[PDB]
Amino acid sequence: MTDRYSFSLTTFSPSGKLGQIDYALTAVKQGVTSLGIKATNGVVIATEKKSSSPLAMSETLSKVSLLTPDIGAVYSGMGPDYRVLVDKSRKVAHTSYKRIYGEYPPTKLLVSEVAKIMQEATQSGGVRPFGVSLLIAGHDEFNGFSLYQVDPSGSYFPWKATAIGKGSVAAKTFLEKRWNDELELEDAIHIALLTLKESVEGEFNGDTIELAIIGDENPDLLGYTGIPTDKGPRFRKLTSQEINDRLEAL
Amino acid sequence: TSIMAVTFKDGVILGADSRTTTGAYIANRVTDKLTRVHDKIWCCRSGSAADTQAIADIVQYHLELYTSQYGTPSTETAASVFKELCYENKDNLTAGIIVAGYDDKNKGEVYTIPLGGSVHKLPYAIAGSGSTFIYGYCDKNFRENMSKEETVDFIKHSLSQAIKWDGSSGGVIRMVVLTAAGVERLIFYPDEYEQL
Amino acid sequence: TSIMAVTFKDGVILGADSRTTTGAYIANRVTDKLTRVHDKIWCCRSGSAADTQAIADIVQYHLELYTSQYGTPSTETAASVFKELCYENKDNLTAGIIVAGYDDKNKGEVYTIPLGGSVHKLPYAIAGSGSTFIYGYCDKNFRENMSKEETVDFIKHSLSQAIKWDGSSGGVIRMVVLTAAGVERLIFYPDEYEQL
Amino acid sequence: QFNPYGDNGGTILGIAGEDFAVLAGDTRNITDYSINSRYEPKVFDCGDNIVMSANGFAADGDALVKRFKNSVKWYHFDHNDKKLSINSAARNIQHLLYGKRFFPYYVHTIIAGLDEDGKGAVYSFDPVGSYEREQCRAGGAAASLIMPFLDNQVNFKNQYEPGTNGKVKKPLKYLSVEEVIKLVRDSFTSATERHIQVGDGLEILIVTKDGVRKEFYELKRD
Amino acid sequence: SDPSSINGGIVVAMTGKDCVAIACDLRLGSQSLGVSNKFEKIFHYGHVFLGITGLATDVTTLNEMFRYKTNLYKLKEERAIEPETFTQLVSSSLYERRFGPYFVGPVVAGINSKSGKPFIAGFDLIGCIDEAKDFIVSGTASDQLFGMCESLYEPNLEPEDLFETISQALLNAADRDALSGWGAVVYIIKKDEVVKRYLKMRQD
Amino acid sequence: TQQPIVTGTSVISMKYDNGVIIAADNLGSYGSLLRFNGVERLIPVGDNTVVGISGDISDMQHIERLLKDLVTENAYDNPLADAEEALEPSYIFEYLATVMYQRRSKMNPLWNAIIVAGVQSNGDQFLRYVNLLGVTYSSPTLATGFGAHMANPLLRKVVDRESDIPKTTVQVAEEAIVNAMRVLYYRDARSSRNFSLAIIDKNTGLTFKKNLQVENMKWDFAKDIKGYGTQKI
Amino acid sequence: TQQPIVTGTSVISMKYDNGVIIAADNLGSYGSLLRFNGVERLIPVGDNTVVGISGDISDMQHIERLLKDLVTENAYDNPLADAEEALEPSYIFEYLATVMYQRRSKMNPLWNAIIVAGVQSNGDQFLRYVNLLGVTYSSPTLATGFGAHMANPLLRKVVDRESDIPKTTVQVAEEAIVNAMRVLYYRDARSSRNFSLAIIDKNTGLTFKKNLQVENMKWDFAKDIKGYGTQKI
Amino acid sequence: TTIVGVKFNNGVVIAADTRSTQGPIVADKNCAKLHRISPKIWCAAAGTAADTEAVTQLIGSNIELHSLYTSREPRVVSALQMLKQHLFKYQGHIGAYLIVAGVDPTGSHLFSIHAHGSTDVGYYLSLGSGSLAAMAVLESHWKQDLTKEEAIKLASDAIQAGIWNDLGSGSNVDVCVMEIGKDAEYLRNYLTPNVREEKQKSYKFPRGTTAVLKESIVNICDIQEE
Ligand SMILES: *C[C@@](C)(O)[C@](*)(O)[C@H](Cc1ccccc1)NC(=O)[C@H](Cc1ccc(OC)cc1)NC(=O)[C@H](C)NC(=O)CN1CCOCC1
Ligand SMILES: *C[C@@](C)(O)[C@](*)(O)[C@H](Cc1ccccc1)NC(=O)[C@H](Cc1ccc(OC)cc1)NC(=O)[C@H](C)NC(=O)CN1CCOCC1
Ligand SMILES: *C[C@@](C)(O)[C@](*)(O)[C@H](Cc1ccccc1)NC(=O)[C@H](Cc1ccc(OC)cc1)NC(=O)[C@H](C)NC(=O)CN1CCOCC1
Ligand SMILES: [Mg+2]
Ligand SMILES: [Mg+2]
Ligand SMILES: [Mg+2]
Ligand SMILES: [Mg+2]
Repeated sequence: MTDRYSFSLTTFSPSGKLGQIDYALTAVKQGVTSLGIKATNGVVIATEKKSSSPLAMSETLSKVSLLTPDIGAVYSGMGPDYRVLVDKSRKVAHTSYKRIYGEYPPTKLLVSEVAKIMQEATQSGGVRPFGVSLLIAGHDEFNGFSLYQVDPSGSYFPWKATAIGKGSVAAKTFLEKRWNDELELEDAIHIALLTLKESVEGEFNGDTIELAIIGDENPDLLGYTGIPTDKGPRFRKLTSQEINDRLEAL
Repeated sequence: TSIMAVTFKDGVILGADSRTTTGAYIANRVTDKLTRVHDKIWCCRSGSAADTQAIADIVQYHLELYTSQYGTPSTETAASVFKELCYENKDNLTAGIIVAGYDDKNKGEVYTIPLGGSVHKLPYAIAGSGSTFIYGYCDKNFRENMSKEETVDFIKHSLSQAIKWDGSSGGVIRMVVLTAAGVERLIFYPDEYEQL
Repeated sequence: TSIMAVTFKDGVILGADSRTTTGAYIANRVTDKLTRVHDKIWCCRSGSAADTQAIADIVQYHLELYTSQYGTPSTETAASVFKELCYENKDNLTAGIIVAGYDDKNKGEVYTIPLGGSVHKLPYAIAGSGSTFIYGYCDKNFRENMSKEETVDFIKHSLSQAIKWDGSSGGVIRMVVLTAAGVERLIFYPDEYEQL
Repeated sequence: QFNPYGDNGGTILGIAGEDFAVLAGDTRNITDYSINSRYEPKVFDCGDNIVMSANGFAADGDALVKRFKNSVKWYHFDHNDKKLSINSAARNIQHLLYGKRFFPYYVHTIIAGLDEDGKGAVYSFDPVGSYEREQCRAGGAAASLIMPFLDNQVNFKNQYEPGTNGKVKKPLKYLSVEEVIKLVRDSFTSATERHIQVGDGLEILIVTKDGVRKEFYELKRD
Repeated sequence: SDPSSINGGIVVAMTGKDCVAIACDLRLGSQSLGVSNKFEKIFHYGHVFLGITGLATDVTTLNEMFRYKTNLYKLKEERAIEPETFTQLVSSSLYERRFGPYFVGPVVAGINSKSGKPFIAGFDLIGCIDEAKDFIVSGTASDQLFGMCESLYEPNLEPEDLFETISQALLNAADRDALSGWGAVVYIIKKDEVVKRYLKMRQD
Repeated sequence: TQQPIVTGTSVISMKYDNGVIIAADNLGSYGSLLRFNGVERLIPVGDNTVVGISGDISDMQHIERLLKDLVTENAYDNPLADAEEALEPSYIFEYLATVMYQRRSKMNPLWNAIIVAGVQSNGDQFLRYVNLLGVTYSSPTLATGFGAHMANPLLRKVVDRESDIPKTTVQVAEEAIVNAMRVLYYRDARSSRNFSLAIIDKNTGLTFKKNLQVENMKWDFAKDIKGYGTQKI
Repeated sequence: TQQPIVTGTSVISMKYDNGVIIAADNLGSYGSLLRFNGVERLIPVGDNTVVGISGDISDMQHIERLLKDLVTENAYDNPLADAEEALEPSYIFEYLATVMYQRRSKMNPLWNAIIVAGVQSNGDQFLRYVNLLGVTYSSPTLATGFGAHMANPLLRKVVDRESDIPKTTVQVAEEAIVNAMRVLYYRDARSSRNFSLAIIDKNTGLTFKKNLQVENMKWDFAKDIKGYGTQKI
Repeated sequence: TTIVGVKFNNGVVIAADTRSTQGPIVADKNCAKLHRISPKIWCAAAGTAADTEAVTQLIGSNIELHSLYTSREPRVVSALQMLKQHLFKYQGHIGAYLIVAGVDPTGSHLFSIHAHGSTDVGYYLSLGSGSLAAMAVLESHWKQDLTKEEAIKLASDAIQAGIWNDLGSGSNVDVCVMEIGKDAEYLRNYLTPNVREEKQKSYKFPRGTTAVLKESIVNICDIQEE
């Protein structure tokens, strides 16, 4: 009844490869396409809701997750691994930051903490790496808007725009042509919707697409009034209706 | 101790248990806690045995001297003399005394003098460690103008219960009946009062 | 506090006053001291409000987990879980708890768990600061196999007297009736119970 | 155990000018966190152009004042209606207080009036009768808040003449009665803000050669 | 025995117009014995100023602790900690020693470098924040400082006026306290210059 | 030095336009035991003064006798004992204050808090407090014990300062007093429902009301309160 | 470290020619309150041992459960559990003595005094005492609490030394025990009239008598005793 | 401190004074004793100031994480359960006395909790040194079926009784209103009945009044280039 696996399951092979990390990245390649695009006044992150049965209520499976009121994440790869990472990322944002400084962490630092957790799964005893790549979009007062990719190794990189999963090579190329440093958020949403149609086989509507933004403060989503300096979450999940409205001018 | 005095139609009755304790040891199981300070003025004693004796002996002396000079003292007067002693020596005494007496004018009267040396005129009174357990019982079952046989039963049932629940009370139940007829001493043994 | 639980022909009834004290200040005058630990297992709480809550919450948790695994727990089982907590943590707790429940097999049962964490199965039980004043009354007036209306009256009269004499008891009298019929919550206001 | 002392709060303040003196006190009386009264006077005309306050435990304060008033009455009877000078009052009050050296009057006492040259006088006492003449004193609960302000604004402590590097002190001046009442009113407003036992009202007794005058001002009631 | 009055000392901070001031005395003693005349109680981490009164070993220890924490903050965040954030960090750090506390009265002062807003805060020894618009006081002459500040202070003072006001508050409070004084320092803080002045005061 | 044994709780009082009102419940507690249920703690002296007493009842009964003897002694060789040389509230108060402070100064206090309410010769309202320490004070409202904490806030909403006294009628003042007594019955664990109330008016004299009860009590909301938190039934 | 709350008073016992007798009243006191009136403090273990327990009742109930579990555990993988490998009085005692001393050594005693009475396999009488300190001793008579002061002197008049045991019958021993229980009811303020008695005989086995009462009490001389000294009537 | 909670028709209202004390000295004249646990769960705090701030911040943090984990809006009974278990564990040494209130999918709620971990339910509650002054007002003026406007009035009146009659309480009245179906409205300094009067005099000193021994420029910047 004891955990006797106190040795690494990820090790270097003669060629210098860390096989389990490579194999984790292969699981990420098999995963559904997700992407993120940074605009001047916002960030958009998006993915396909590949439903497993049509009897499934795909509304109940949230691929795009709030981590803090100004930070959001989406993934490609193994969904269960993502779900527990989201739980831990939310928690570490409180324990390692908000409970110390009284404010939510900046994006790069929360990314840094998630990266750490993923690196530990790559070296600690008796575990495999996480089989996901994350795209984390966020805003903070001194850095502005940002977009980060996090891989199974624990490595993270900041992006102007990118994509991960199945059709990422094609989607990255599509984004190289359309991205410029003067994009307004609506233009980034429009590009995100165009890029994502290439990677989707079947139905393409607000019920099969999950899309969220980091944009302006939403005081109507806060839940209370009376504190001037609390202006609301910058994270907003677009509704089915809001997505469909933007698909008619497409 | 469990002590009570109850006024009724023809006068007043005093009742007491007979237990004296020395910690958990029963020093005397047939104690007489009802003591005469005048022909028809009696008191029930609770608290320190030494203190209440010393007080009662002084009161008996004061009232015998009152009698020689001014005639028969009232029950209120007897209570006033107990109070003076208990109040002025409150730092040094542990005495809870009930004073009961019969005049022809005032009929039966009951005064209770608790620890601090305040006086309280009442239709009936209860005191001693065992009295806590019968406040409910006595309040529910007391009426004014009871008969002698009713009052004897009220006290017998009340002290029965005090004795049942209080380890510092026990033995026999003694009573003193005070009417125009005179002074009647009653006793009730455990085999009568326990089975009630 | 004044609390009691009384078994009768059709089941068991729990009763309590509604006063919570903070020294001489009444923090809550409409307190609910009767708490459900299972559908037909209830308890009366006396002593520390924090301690008895913490205990009752743990017991409720233990019995909900018992239910999931082994079906409906007996009243004896519920009392055993209270006892374990009270006994093992006797140095750190001030809790006097009465446990009452209804089975179809065992009918109404009452267990009392005083300060030390001993258990005592009884036909009826009383506890809390105010219970001292009604030992005499309750012993004289309790019979087995009373009707529901008789038991409601016995408790109403008993807690009436506890409330009258104890400053730490007061407010409304709450009762919980536990029979095969189900669970009935009763309340009795001062203007009814004082004039008894 | 019985504790024969209590603390009734409040604060008092004496300032002396050239030809006047003031003695001020708040009118609040407290025990623990309760207000007993919003207007219970604490500063008294004692006769012979002497004002007195004994702040702290109000029962001891009232007893002391009562005894000094009586002292003045008997001074008249025994010395042919002679006026009790402020220096003589001070010494008499020392003997009243030191009489209870081993069961003290729990108060801080201030008296004010005019000396025998017509100059303003403030004398100030500890609970067992040590005393000093001063230009300036606060006593009671908010004394620690008020005294340093008075050191600064009455005796010009730590103030230098501008541009003298730091080698010429601000020179001492007597203050006018109007300037003193301003410092008193500000002193008490400041103390009321920060001390829970100070508030409700301010009563100032002003002593000149013409006698004893009173002024009253509201203070915050929270 | 009482750790908050073994060593002595005071700190006061005030806001003016587009400026803050923070001042302290220089004494360190062992009860009646004055030991050092140079024991400063004000430290800075970038542009955020921290005054600490109370037990001197804890004053030193907390300075070293906040130097440590703000150095790491700066490395990870790539910017200097602001006063509002540092105030929260002081509070967190004091409260984590809730049942074995540092015997101190910290005071934060500074100007938010983004918003330009002057900021002061005070704390009790277990981290309760007192964020005041006017002034903050701490130490053995805190009663005396409260009295001086409450009467002398007025809002929107210019740096060179605020200097006179805070210095007179400190000097006169210190003179009515046996365990405070022996020198004083006053920092006047504007958005991008900070003047530090040692006051001439009575040496008893 | 002693400790109080049998005790009385709050005495509450206020001034109104033409007089003073004072009230106190009829209980003598013995620790947590509500021992004696017919104790009068308002004691009239002449037809112009009522002394309301809280704290130790044995010491109250001593004070009662001091006052009774004061009336007897004031009548001696005094043909104006029922007129210009009758006892005043201020005379009775100063006597009690003198005694209280003497007794505290010998470390043997009378363990009481006392309010002397009345009307002087000239029609002035008198209301002053004294306790076991000899501390004395006056105010438009006065209350002892729990009364200080709960009655004063209510009574001060009616008479908050000296200028409010002529604006306050005997009907308004009595209603405030009667309401305050209900609040104390709700909230003071050593209080009772039964109480006495006395009005000393400059026109109508002394009215002394015995056997009042607290009435019109809100208990009805109690039936909706269940458990201490999560318990629904 | 604690303090005992609900308590049981004396347990008394003696040896006679063929066995042992032990008795204890049925009371659970709560200080001076005689709170619980049907408490069994004699606890049989098998058909050869009775453990009599005084002191804290919550700790008694814990010991009761330890003994019940000891019987269960001795039956495990033991085909001779009802014969040669049945629990003996000496085994039960040593177990309890071990526990009592361990508990006192951790400063958390079981607040009890215990007498283990029984008959061994070979017919030997067993009678031994242990308490909260782990102190143990044996004697022809043993008693706890008040029993030590009042019962032992009476029981020792019957069995004063080892050589008196074969001379003492079960009738004589039971009479001495029953008399001792009356004396304790006369004189111990935390005793009751109702008690239980158990005899463990080498021939007739375990006899357990419940609901005994103290009877044939002399109270009659009480009517002649008047006052405390000089009072004649 | 004086803190109160009052239940009304469609919600609950809580109020507090704004004084904090250190001995007999007023440390802060305008503290915020209304602590947000979640957007619609607020509590009023009395007792040891640091303890009340720490306990509400911790439970608020854990309530936020629980709300995210469950995809549900937080309930008042969860805030209450976490507060009671935390406070009970520390055996009264964490001296927080809180009135806990809010709205959630189950309805509107009002609780009190003591430092030792006991909780109460009520239609009206008060805590702190001014709780007796406040409870006198609540016991005299409360009725069932109160409107929002009547409840704000009653709650602020109850705080005012504390402000005027209790030396532990003063300055201003803060309110938070939690109504079913609506955002919680936090009314910071709802009443301001204690503004300090104009001072008689300005104490602004002549420049140069204070004697200086030394000056210097303090380097606040990073290490410079070139
Ligand atoms: C309930 C009971 C039985 O205690 C009742 O109050 C008794 C009244 C009584 C007894 C005999 C004659 C008349 C009246 N009281 C006693 O039995 C007292 C109990 C008691 C002892 C001591 C104190 O001290 C404040 C109060 C009550 N028993 C005695 O007084 C016995 C004879 N003496 C002692 O126990 C010796 N005491 C012990 C305590 O220190 C003083 C000396
Ligand atoms: C008779 C009465 C009213 O006391 C009865 O036993 C109450 C039972 C009750 C109350 C509310 C809900 C459920 C059950 N008990 C109380 O009202 C208790 C009395 C009590 C306090 C403390 C101790 O400590 C050993 C025992 C009994 N009241 C409280 O617990 C109140 C809410 N809390 C306090 O008074 C704070 N205490 C003070 C003492 O130190 C611990 C913290
Ligand atoms: C009316 C009052 C002032 O008591 C009310 O309860 C305040 C509530 C409050 C809540 C949140 C923020 C600010 C204020 N409480 C205070 O102001 C407390 C009062 C208090 C002092 C001391 C103790 O001691 C057991 C309890 C309550 N004030 C403080 O907590 C101040 C800021 N700090 C200290 O006094 C130092 N502390 C005291 C407790 O022990 C640790 C050191
Ligand atoms: Mg009651
Ligand atoms: Mg004030
Ligand atoms: Mg100095
Ligand atoms: Mg010096």
